[PDB]
Amino acid sequence: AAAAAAA
Amino acid sequence: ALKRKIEAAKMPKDAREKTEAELQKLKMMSPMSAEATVVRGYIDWMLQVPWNSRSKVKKDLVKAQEVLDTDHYGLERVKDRILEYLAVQSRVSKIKGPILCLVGPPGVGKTSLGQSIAKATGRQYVRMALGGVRDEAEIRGHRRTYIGSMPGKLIQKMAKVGVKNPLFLLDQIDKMASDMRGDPASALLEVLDPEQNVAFNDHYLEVDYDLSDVMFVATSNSMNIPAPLLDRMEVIRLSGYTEDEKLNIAKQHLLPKQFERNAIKKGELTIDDSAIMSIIRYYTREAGVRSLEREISKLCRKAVKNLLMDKTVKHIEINGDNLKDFLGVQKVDYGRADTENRVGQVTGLAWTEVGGDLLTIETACVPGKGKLTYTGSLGEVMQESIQAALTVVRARADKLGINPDFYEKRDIHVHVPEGATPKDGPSAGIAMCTALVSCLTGNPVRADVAMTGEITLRGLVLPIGGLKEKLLAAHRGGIKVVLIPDDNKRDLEEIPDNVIADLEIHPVKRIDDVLAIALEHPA
Amino acid sequence: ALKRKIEAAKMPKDAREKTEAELQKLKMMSPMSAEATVVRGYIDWMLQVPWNSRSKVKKDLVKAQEVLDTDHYGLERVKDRILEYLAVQSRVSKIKGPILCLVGPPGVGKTSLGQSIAKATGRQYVRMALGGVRDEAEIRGHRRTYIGSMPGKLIQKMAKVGVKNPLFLLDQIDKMASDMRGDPASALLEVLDPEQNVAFNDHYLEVDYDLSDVMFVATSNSMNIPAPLLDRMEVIRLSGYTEDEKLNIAKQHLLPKQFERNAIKKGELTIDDSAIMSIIRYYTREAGVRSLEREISKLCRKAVKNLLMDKTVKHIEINGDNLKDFLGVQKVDYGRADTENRVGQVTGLAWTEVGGDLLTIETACVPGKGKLTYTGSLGEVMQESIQAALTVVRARADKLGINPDFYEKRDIHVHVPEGATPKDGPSAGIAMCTALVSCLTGNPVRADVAMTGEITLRGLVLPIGGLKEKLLAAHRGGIKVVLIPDDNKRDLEEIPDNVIADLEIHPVKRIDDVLAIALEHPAF
Ligand SMILES: Nc1ncnc2c1ncn2[C@@H]1O[C@H](COP(=O)(O)OP(=O)(O)OP(=O)(O)O)[C@@H](O)[C@H]1O
Ligand SMILES: Nc1ncnc2c1ncn2[C@@H]1O[C@H](COP(=O)(O)OP(=O)(O)OP(=O)(O)O)[C@@H](O)[C@H]1O
Ligand SMILES: [Mg+2]
Ligand SMILES: [Mg+2]
Repeated sequence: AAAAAAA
Repeated sequence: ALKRKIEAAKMPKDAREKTEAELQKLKMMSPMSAEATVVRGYIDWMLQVPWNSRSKVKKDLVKAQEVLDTDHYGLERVKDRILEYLAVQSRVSKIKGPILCLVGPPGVGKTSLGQSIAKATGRQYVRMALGGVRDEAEIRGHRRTYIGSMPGKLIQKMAKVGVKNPLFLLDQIDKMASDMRGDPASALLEVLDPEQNVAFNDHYLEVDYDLSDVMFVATSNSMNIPAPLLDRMEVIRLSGYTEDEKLNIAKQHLLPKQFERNAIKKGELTIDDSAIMSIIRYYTREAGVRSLEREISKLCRKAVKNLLMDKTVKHIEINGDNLKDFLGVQKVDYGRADTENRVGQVTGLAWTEVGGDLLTIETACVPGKGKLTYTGSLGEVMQESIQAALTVVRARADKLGINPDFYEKRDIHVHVPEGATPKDGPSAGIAMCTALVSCLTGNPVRADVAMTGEITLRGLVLPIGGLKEKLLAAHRGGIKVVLIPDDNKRDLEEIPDNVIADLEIHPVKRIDDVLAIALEHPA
Repeated sequence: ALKRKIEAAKMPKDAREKTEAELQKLKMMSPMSAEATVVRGYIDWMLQVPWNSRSKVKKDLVKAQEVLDTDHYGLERVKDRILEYLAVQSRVSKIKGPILCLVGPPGVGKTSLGQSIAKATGRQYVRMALGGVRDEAEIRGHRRTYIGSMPGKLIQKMAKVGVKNPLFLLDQIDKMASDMRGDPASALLEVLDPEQNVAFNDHYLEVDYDLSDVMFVATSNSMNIPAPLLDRMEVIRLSGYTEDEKLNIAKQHLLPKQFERNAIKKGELTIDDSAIMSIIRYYTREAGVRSLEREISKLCRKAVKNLLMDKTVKHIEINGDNLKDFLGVQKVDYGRADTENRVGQVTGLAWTEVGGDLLTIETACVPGKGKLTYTGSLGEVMQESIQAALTVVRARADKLGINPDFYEKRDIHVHVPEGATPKDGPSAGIAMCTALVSCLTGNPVRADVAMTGEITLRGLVLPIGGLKEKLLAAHRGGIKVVLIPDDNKRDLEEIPDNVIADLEIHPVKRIDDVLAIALEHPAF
């Protein structure tokens, strides 16, 4: 599980 | 596998070091992982973008003018600009590439002119529409942190076209959004900067990319562009078309392609100059040619169904009398001169972006208490112009033979009879003065005289703008003698020859020259 | 491995501690795992940041003055700023990096100047374009929890340059996208803060990084920078160019550049100073010099096509008389003095951002019933200036020879001739008072006198703004005597010697001096 920043 | 693509598509120094450092970073990753996908996305986005591929720009000027005259008619200044680009490019291996802003009314052919330029120079053609575009990330993109990120649409189109010498056509650069929420017009301030295109740093591909050879041609309808952007572009003003060159565009370009779009053979339909000039005079009222080719296309499809539904008449001949049989009732009517010399009315020359038009100005001076009413949807500069004109008449009323207490005894009503149309500008001011003098003396203004110019309280005539369409409007209207200001004589250098030959043009310097010429009796 | 690189990079204390702690945390993980890519990429960013590598800043002031005068002309105050920096830098090392903001109209040489300083100080040039930037992560990055995390374009450009003494040029501070969804202009409040840059905390690096010796030069067109950010910057206002400055810029820097970009040989084209000055007077109406090099580039380019398509001539001289044959018809024009002394007409001085210009101020005083009318698209402060002028005339109606009942017996029209252009300002109040003292007395106003000033009801003349472009507008016309306010004498030290030697500049205190000088027959 890895976080990922979306716009 | 990838490093032969990096060495194959050979880069400059910083792009190669960044891309090889990126691959060396990829070598210590698992293949099916998210950071591996971000790195592979940055790598193949760095591989799709052209770094050295160009196009052989043409060198023959005569064949280039043959292509430019093949696609469009007129437009001599932009064709001069393209041939001069091809001359300097014929001498120099690599120059900066022009940044052009074509500004004009709709339908004058500045979007198709770009594809004409890209065909006539050998450069590849890329179009990007900026109409209503509000997101600045269409130009620069987003960082590769974000999911589904990618470069700006400029870099995407450069990567699509494959060369570093395209022609970008920036459509509707003035209809871009500009507020706090979105401003791509200040994002274009880097990519249209004529000195800093050698390092265009966008947000996805954070290397510097060279855009100092892309030809930028922007199309807009108005000067409503921010002043930093206007200063970075070379403005070419495409004015409206006259009657003769609408006739030549129709004969040489619009009729053969609308014959080609409708399968009309050479011996089925014939349209002469009477029908074309009748469409120009009585149906269009435009500055472009787009409703003109809509009327021509209407004639062609009505000719097609009249050749299918009848099938015993096999040649349709359209001319000046049977347009109403096809097109119907005349939509518009141009202004015409008057036939008798009448007290109180003059004919100024008005100019809008549709073109020039005659401007009837009338005055009634009934006995009253000095009331000053001004009707006709006037502006505020126009009403200040009538006040200045009335002050010139009032300070000169002893010489003119006018009872000097008319400001107490008589009520003056200046009216411009179009009514619903708003009208503003000082260019009618001389005309206003002439009308007032007529309506204070019973000395009628001769109807073959038009005039234009700004008035001052000293009595002098100041320069005005846009003589060409005003003189074309006076020539269309049947005027035989106009009155322009003195310091607009230079603009007479760019008037066509039949207009100069027909119009008796008198430059004036002050007001009693105008009252000497434009009135029937001596003042 | 990495410890010879971490040891080889002589870091400060806490960056070395966190870097080595991430190293011994890195040497206990599986190298093909994702945490090894996070920590490995973090160390690979920590090694690229220039923690102590510097660039040797120059020391000779004469040679640096020759570089700044080599690349640009005339911008004296910014060159003084750079020489003061190289002097104080020449005395001691590790100074605080100067934070500057260049404020001017387009084309005055703000962005192109920021590379010349990078050659004059010996620094390394680096440029960030802040026009339309809305994302704060371009300045402060993201944390390394996310997938592709990068430390922002500041640390990326420091790592790309490789020294801790660069010259960041920040283009268009005033064009940054300020919104509730995106405001990076307030993220710069830590970036350029003259006593907090020694600990700039980045969201990716997490360690305080020193930005105190980075030289920050920013460029903007206005003052619409947010006041928390505008206060941190030493603001230099690059004013517009004059005609002699555009002449010398056009002939020392623009003609060799546009000959070189068009490959003009030696005896192939000759544009003299009269054609350049005719471009300045008659074709261009800007404050910068970018449309000027458009017209120069059009002259060189048309020369190239004419020589390539004629093949008989091999030299084109454009001497200002045949400039019409190349550029087309004369676009604009400037105002000139009148040649005859007239009654209800004075010469006002106006100023705009492209330069100065002459105003004509016309009055007509007809026998009427006291109606006052003012035309010419005037603002409200100018109308109040006419009303103040009328109050000065009505207060002094006896000792000027005016019949004191003219407020009921005379209608007064005040008109400024270009009615299409809007005009507003307190200045030209003594001009309108002079044009009202005339045409009530029949005294003609002498045509070789321009004037400017703000009037009070006591008769005083108050200071105005921008004497330089107004005295250049009066010198460009046929004006010989200029009446300035008294307290604007402090501006006359920044006027060239041509304008001072040619114009007869009178400073005035009260309106009796103005009426004494600027009337053919003495008023009193
Ligand atoms: N001089 C000309 N010769 C031939 N065709 C022309 C000419 N001027 C305009 N046209 C025609 O007019 C049509 C409209 O032109 P175009 O759409 O290229 O620009 P535009 O309408 O001015 O752009 P916009 O719609 O943004 O104002 C084109 O199909 C073109 O063929
Ligand atoms: N004083 C000067 N001497 C020589 N050249 C100049 C001078 N001022 C401006 N220029 C020229 O103007 C061109 C562009 O200038 P620059 O881009 O620096 O303007 P700017 O002030 O940044 O405009 P903007 O603020 O609109 O971006 C440069 O190529 C430069 O050669
Ligand atoms: Mg279009
Ligand atoms: Mg700039």
